[PDB]
Amino acid sequence: VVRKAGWLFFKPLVTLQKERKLELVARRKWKQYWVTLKGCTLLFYETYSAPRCALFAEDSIVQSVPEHPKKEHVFCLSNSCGDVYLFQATSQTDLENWVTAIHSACASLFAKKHGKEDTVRLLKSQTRSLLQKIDMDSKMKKMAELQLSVVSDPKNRKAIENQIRQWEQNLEKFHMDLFRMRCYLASLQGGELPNPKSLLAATSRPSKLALGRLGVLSVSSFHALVCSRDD
Repeated sequence: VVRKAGWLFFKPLVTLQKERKLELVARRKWKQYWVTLKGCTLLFYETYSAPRCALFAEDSIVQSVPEHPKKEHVFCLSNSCGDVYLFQATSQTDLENWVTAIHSACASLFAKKHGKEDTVRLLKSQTRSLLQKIDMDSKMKKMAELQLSVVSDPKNRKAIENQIRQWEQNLEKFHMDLFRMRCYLASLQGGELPNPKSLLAATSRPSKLALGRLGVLSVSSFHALVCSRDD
């Protein structure tokens, strides 16, 4: 099934190079493409019948990029693979349709892959589930903390800190999925897209620096950084 199709400009921004090492990618240049969202895959064409290259976007996160320096109508996509790409729509409204279609397709595929029919219920579930799961590990971390900050025995001192660092990550994963869920939800119920600043607000100081050698701190990169940890 095809939901959208039109002219866009491409330029992959970040790829997960060998050994889970996100790379700023070979600084290529913007180049048009007749793109078509069929199901949950983005097929690219060079002329208005052979796909120059395809792109799967299951469980992806599309985010506008108006702060962009040079061009406008920029929008960045990040798939569940630590990858990041950039696009340019005809108009602000085109972008909004593009975003909405991409998200819609993921929200459908996701609801389907979860053997569920009503998506808005499934999505709405996730959020409430994820919030709970976040509150859970949120307390777990706060356990070891107001505990290891007691056992001054450099012996296990570090040993514990490896669980703190662990949960801190489980929490970043959780906030990410939660952010995505809300993105899908809005791209269906037509509400405004979840505030990104709110997600970045949960970036582990480590992950922050981590996403330092990858341009600047953005939701899209954070997403990449989280997928990179997935098996």
